[PDB]
Amino acid sequence: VNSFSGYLKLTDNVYIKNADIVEEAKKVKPTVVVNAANVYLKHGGGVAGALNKATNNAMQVESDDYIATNGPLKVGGSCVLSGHNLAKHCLHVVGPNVNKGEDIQLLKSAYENFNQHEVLLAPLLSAGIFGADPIHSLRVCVDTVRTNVYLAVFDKNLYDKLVSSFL
Ligand SMILES: Fc1ccc2c(c1)[nH]c1ncnc(N3CCO[C@@H](c4nnn[nH]4)C3)c12
Repeated sequence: VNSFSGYLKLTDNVYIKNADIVEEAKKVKPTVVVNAANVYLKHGGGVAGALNKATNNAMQVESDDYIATNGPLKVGGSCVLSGHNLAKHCLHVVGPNVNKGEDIQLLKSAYENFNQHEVLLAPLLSAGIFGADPIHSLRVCVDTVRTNVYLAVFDKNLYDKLVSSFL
């Protein structure tokens, strides 16, 4: 038993809800919140900008120190950093950005990072300003992640289409 509330159960291990990940994170304090990161951990907009703003820019300060030491992530890769006031940990995961021409096949590799964590609150990778089809992203998530994933979908209209077209 865990503290996630109001989710619709899609499969044995995937759950979905219409929620603002920032507000869901502040209420659950999950062990892991996933950020839709870029390779530079520049958290300017989308989910990343919203998560970082919620931390009062502490996420960005920590991220800049990480990059200065380690260099950029790989597309499809991840790193674990602090969850600040939102979660124990933040798993920064880089899905391919279609608006940069990155291969969408890397979306499966991105979701594989979730399997290193027993339970996660997460957005749909490569959705939103990353330009991929959120329905494809949900399909890859379901077919790749084996651990327990609670997906937060900000847009109510999108969620309803996601739930309604799910196979
Ligand atoms: F201010 C915001 C902006 C975006 C989100 C937010 C608060 N909260 C969210 N909770 C879940 N999913 C989200 N998004 C929505 C747009 O499409 C995807 C994306 N994520 N990053 N770029 N695009 C996923 C958001």
